[PDB]
Amino acid sequence: MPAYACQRPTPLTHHNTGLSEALEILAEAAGFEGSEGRLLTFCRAASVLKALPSPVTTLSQLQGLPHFGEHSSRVVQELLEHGVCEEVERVRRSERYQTMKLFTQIFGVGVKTADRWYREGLRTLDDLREQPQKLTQQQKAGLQHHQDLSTPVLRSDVDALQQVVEEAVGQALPGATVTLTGGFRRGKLQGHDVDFLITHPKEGQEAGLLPRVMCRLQDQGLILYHQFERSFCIFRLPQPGSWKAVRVDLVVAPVSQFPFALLGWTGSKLFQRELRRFSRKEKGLWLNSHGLFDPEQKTFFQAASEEDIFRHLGLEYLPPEQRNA
DNA sequence: CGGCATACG
DNA sequence: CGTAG
DNA sequence: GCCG
Ligand SMILES: Nc1nc2c(ncn2[C@H]2C[C@H](O)[C@@H](COP(=O)(O)OP(=O)(O)OP(=O)(O)O)O2)c(=O)[nH]1
Ligand SMILES: [Mn+2]
Ligand SMILES: [Mn+2]
Ligand SMILES: [Mn+2]
Ligand SMILES: [Mn+2]
Ligand SMILES: [Mn+2]
Ligand SMILES: [Mn+2]
Ligand SMILES: [Mn+2]
Ligand code: NA
Repeated sequence: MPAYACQRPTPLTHHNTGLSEALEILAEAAGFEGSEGRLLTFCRAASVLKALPSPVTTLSQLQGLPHFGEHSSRVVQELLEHGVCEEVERVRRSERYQTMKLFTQIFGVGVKTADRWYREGLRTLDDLREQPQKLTQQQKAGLQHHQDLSTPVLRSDVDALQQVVEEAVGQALPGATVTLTGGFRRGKLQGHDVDFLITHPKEGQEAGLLPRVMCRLQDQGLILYHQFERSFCIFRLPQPGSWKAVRVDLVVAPVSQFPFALLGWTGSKLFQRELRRFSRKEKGLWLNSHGLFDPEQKTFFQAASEEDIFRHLGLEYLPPEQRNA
């Protein structure tokens, strides 16, 4: 088992779901306390289990697996022996964890804001609604739409949103294309938003595109909230005899950068952090969603495909459905 | 021990 | 500060 | 919390 998640296939469904979910609770709790190092180890340990070919049934099977030390091994041991890990259950039921999860789920609220509200004594969404003056416009939108934004986005929703984004993109710039990214590109059947990447085959023609797309979507009455090359939107999506709010992210890249943007925006988040970590620490190359830079020669790699990028980095190619780290 | 992704709004 | 994978 |  290789140490970086970008070195191994990780499918969306696997054979250690319960174990991975438990470790991810501890990772999330570490993030709420600002312990990014511990968050990463617990996330990486969970991801290792997702990549295994069969269920872990005995502690012996963890020996030699990367990212499994005393703490993560004890969590697995308790789940194997008793079906529950006391530390995990204590986190789950804790007021701090439950409130930080609720608050950070709000669009416009991060860990730092959630923590400050927690320390002020705030605990519920109605607590926040009862002091609306200390909210940003983004937070007000996130709070107004929070219930709809809690409802899973389904594949049927994705198909409908793609067609309306394409219509607006087509009037904004004939020939521009729309690619589904994020978790749906990795094969998820549900999600909490929809991610799209927009480009044009003629380098430079994409300049100024996103404002034109947004204006057109807004004139069609489809935009409940928006704030350039990245737009974090709330879209009005039709439903039987009504509609629901859906988070949509729209991103534009020039065609020269499209493979890097497609790779970055297809995720998973952990996969991309691991891929960038591998690039820098193992290969001496700096990777982002615009390109791949050699800081010794002072040059950018050209890529025409995701396959090119994996080759540049000396990694076997993984299709999106195997990037579910 | 230091490091832990790397951006844009 | 928020957001993104 | 774990790795190198
Ligand atoms: N309002 C609300 N937001 C939720 C709820 N559950 C999760 N979220 C939000 C918090 C996270 O920012 C986000 C996670 O969404 P997904 O699991 O679809 O993944 P995400 O789109 O971040 O990445 P992905 O595109 O799959 O790589 O959803 C919920 O019950 N209510
Ligand atoms: Mn410990
Ligand atoms: Mn025991
Ligand atoms: Mn997404
Ligand atoms: Mn998104
Ligand atoms: Mn850019
Ligand atoms: Mn996300
Ligand atoms: Mn520590
Ligand atoms: Na949030």
